[PDB]
Amino acid sequence: PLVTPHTQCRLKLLKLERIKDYLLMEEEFIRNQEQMKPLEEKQEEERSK
Amino acid sequence: MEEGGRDKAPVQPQQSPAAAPGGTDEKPSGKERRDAGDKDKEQELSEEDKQLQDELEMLVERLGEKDTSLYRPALEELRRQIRSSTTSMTSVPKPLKFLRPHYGKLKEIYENMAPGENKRFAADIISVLAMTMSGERECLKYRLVGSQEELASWGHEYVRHLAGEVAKEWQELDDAEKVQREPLLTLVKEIVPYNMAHNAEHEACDLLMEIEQVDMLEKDIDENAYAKVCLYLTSCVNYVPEPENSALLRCALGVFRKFSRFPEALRLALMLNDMELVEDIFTSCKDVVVQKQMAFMLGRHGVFLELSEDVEEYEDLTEIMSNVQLNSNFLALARELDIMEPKVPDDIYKTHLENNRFGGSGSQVDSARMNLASSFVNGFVNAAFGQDKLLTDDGNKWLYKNKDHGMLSAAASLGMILLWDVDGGLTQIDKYLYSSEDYIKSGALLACGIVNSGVRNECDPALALLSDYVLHNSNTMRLGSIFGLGLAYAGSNREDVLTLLLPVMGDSKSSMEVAGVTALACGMIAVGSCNGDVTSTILQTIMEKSETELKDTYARWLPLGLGLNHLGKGEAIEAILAALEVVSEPFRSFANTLVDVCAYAGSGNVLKVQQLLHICSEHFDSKEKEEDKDKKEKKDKDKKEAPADMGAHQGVAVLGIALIAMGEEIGAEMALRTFGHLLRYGEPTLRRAVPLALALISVSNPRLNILDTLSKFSHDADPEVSYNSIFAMGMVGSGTNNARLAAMLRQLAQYHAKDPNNLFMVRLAQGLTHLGKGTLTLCPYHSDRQLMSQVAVAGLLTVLVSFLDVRNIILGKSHYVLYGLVAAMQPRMLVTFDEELRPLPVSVRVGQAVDVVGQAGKPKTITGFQTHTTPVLLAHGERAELATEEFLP
Amino acid sequence: EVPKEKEKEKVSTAVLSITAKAKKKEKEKEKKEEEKMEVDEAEKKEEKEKKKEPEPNFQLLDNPARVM
Repeated sequence: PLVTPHTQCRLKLLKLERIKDYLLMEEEFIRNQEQMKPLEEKQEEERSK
Repeated sequence: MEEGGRDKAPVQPQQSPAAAPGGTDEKPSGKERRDAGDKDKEQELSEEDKQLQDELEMLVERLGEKDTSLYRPALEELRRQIRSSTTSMTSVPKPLKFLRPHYGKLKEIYENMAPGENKRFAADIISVLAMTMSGERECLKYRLVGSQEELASWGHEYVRHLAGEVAKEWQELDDAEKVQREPLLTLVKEIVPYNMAHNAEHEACDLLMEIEQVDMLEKDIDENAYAKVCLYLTSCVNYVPEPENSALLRCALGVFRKFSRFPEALRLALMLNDMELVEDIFTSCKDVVVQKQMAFMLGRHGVFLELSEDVEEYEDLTEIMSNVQLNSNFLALARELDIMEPKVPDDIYKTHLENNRFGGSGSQVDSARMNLASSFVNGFVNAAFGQDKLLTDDGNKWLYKNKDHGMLSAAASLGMILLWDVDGGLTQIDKYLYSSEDYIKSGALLACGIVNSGVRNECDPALALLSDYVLHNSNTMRLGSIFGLGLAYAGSNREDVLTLLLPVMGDSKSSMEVAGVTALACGMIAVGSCNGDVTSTILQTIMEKSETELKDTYARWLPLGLGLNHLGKGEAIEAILAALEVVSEPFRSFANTLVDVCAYAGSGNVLKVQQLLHICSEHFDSKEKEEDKDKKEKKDKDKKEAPADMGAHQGVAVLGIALIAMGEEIGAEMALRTFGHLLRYGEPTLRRAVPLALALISVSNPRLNILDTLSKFSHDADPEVSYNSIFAMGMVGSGTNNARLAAMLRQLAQYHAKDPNNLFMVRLAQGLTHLGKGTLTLCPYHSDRQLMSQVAVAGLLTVLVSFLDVRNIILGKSHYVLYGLVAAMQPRMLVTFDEELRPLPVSVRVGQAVDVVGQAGKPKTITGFQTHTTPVLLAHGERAELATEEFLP
Repeated sequence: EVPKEKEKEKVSTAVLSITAKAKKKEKEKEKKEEEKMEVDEAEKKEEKEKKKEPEPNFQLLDNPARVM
């Protein structure tokens, strides 16, 4: 909640692009999180039956 | 819909420019005079910015666009006056003649020939005529020219002075908030050659105003809060001479060009330190310029003020060095015994009184490792003159009872009892020194470095602890002697005792923990030069760590002093230096992420933060490089604590979801030390998010991982109501959460929040945002703990006395010569004002009202009234000078 | 008879931001470091095209010769 220039200034152009940077990286990190999982055991036979 | 009947302008300027090809040839007068009658009238129907709808500007081009395509090029015999009538009349509607690919063709009408002095018909109009159109030129057209071809044609040559007079025109017409539009213009034009734009805009600002400097002045540093590496390199040194040349506010030099010390050049701020020694004006601004130069952002300045004026103008140096340090001791002596302080509270241990009736009876806890935490009822509360004769008898018995590492620990607590002391601090140690034991003297003489820490005067540069070190043939005499003196001289960058303690590294006496803290001792000293330290560390690193694949005593201590010797520069040469120096196996390439990001303390360099994720993200990694992904996450913790809360909300959003949610060894072992590194203020967002993963202990792991996250959950200073969490978790933490392992720890967490009533500033932010370190002194501890087995033996050197850079506490004292004033200060929740109406009310929390030594708190820019002017630096800093003037009736 | 050894190996970093001009000035840094100290590497074309066109449709065959 810090958009405090409150006018058409380059700061609010700079501030919101920073927010774009962190959320895209949060997207791509969890995109890599469901990608690079070579672990399969399913449930080691216990919960699967 | 009342159209028709009064459509004069959609008819006669529909016909006369349509008759302009009918009257260019064979009508030399009608080509010129109807053009001039078109030009001034279309100019007149735009100058009032109270009719945006112009009866020509979007009425004529419906045929006039195809007309101008056949009038301007196809004439081919353009005179010297008819180009000044065509281009002055037809370059006006072209942002609205053309659609969004206007960006390549703001020139096919205009830059045929720019007619004369285009602001002559664009002076009183703000941006409707051409000033928005001028920004459209500098956005796309100049950037494609000035991408690689800055030194170029008319698109640069006249465009320089064209942007010069336009940037004068923003502070000419109305002098509104379009002042800040000039950095919007100066930075979009030639982004990397900003200084080549700014050098003309520096001298233009020097002759612009002396009242309309300050909001543009803070506009620069708000844009300098985060940028690219080169933009933060450029606009910060453009920021320097504006209170030096235009105005002479000039007391914002020392700390706010410590902004510009490490990025541009270390000698450049030393030339600004020379610019301090030029403007020696009176004394009052000079006093508080040099108040910060000792123990607010750096020391090591005691060699440049012993020149030819050693009477009072250069005899402030030792006054800065240790006397106002001792006047700060007179704060904790006089003022803080007055507010709320007798010599021993000693009763946070006694606050565990009601537990003995909670569930029947008590007196069941007899664990011997609790007696380690029993030293901190005496230890932490006695900082800032908690001097104790015979109140150390709980120490005196337990020193002579058992627990050799606690014999070192209780002896090391005496340096915390007498902190910031030079007067009689060694005399307190000497009676508790001569016991002729290894552990007693190695803790006490390490604590002697803690006593004279921050003094850096003549106490013992090689007197006491160098003689303690050459006693070595054995245990912690070999270890505990080099640590305290490098702790005391951490603020200095002296070369001599660094070369005295470099044969500690060159001895190759293979005591591993001694060589590890040797890197930590030399790391606290220097941050810049002496590449031979980097040579000396990697020699024994290649000798020892290559012939092993084992514990992090190698890894947590030896590359860390490398990162401390190269902290805080985003040049990315230090990564080329260090990583190509230790090209090696991956367990030695654990050190790849250390010196990479230790040079990356704080900025916006998001391209590093993605390579801080994308290389070693998860991989599931069956127990091979799990330390490296923890240490890669360790370097995510910094570059987050300085972007002044812009990325702190994003840091707690990512690291709450991504790791502790969908992680493994990265999240559920180590990723809580962010919150033990991001802030120490405390707020119930993260203070309640940690017991979401702590009340759920998740005991299946070696739970002291999660109980390490218990420990520095209480790494938030400024004492609070957080006792509700710790005491209630201590109640479930006595029986369950085994007292064999963490009964020291929970009470270490309990007793650290109320360290002392005051002196909680350990959070690397001075004035408004500058670092002033604490980094070289803190970051060894969070590098020390992220495992185990240092809760018993080795980390007891660290866990007591790791971080010792606490720089006083509040901004109450007045110092007006005799030090008698107290004034009227008015404390509030901090500023939000960025650009609003004129006198921007600085803060919002008017309720609190004190006079004198009142607290700092989390967001407090405390102001004052009653016409005392407070004309010192107008940016605070806890040793204000406060002159007196009242010429307003 | 290859098993088609394949690799996931990467997800392309699609952060389109201030990155674009930051990599461009890094390529300017290589124009001082590469072409001024040592880069003299070269390769040759059309060796692999040369052996194809003089080919044998004149294949010689012993007694029990297969033919489609």
